[PDB]
Amino acid sequence: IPASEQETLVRPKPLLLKLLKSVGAQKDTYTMKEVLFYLGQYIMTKRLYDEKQQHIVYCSNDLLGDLFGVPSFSVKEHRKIYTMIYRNLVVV
Ligand SMILES: Cc1cc(Cl)ccc1[C@H]1c2c(C(C)C)n[nH]c2C(=O)N1c1cccc(Cl)c1F
Repeated sequence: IPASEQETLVRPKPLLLKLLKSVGAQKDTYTMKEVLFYLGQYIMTKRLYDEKQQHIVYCSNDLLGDLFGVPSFSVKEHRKIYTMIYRNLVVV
């Protein structure tokens, strides 16, 4: 992943906007740096991820699972994560 990806400007679709508003101030347009931070905070605050979970995020009974279309995923597959995120936003 190039560092430049973090500067991408994005407009979240409603379901992503719903999640983002649960952990941070509502903007219409974000950087990817912002979207990633807020998703990370959503995950951690809801303890969907911990050390000794084998790098797995568990999100089956959750808004995140709806967004991502998976019951769980590895925090190690960065490319796959970006893909799951982009299906819920529009680039600016
Ligand atoms: C920010 C974030 C968001 C989401 Cl959805 C998942 C993981 C993270 C985050 C993360 C965590 C906790 C915050 C859940 N633990 N390990 C990692 C990791 O590598 N992360 C990460 C950072 C930059 C780009 C990508 Cl692609 C990442 F997947």
